[PDB]
Amino acid sequence: VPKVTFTVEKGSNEKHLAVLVKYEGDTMAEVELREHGSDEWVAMTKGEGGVWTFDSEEPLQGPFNFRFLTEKGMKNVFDDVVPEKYTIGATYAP
Amino acid sequence: VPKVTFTVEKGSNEKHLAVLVKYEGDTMAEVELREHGSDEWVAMTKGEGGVWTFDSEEPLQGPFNFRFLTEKGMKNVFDDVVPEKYTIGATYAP
Repeated sequence: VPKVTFTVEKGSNEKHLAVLVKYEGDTMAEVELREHGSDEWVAMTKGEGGVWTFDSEEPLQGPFNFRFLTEKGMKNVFDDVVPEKYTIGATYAP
Repeated sequence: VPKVTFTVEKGSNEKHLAVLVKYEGDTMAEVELREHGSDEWVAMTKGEGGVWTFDSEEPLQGPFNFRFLTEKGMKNVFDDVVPEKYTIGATYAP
């Protein structure tokens, strides 16, 4: 079974993305997002229960790339993990 | 003496900022920058020896705000620490 998963949450739309991130055996310290066509890693906001969110004034363009840091020291980049046309409630894994 | 300091490095200009960050007794895991007038925390790139850099296509507008995460678990935000008109080689502390 995949060690890192990204589950899209209800409420996600063009200007709001909420993602439940899970790394087996560790917890997220910081999660950053890079939308398709962007060269910048922008910090996501830590929500409750492992959910991380991002609010934008312009439309968000996928596929989405995530970069994170865990509390035990892991740092990783996962490219195009969440597709442009994602489905609410589905789990994505690299 | 200040516990956290930000020293501006040679080479820093309108499109390139290099900052030596130091937190006594800890080491930086991630350092993010928010320029004046921005609502986004963008990740800086880890250089050698504690220096963190940021390259932009448009001019960088200070004062600069920094948000960081240390290897031992500290997370902090320091607003307007580096002024718009900074001097190369000078140390800034909150």
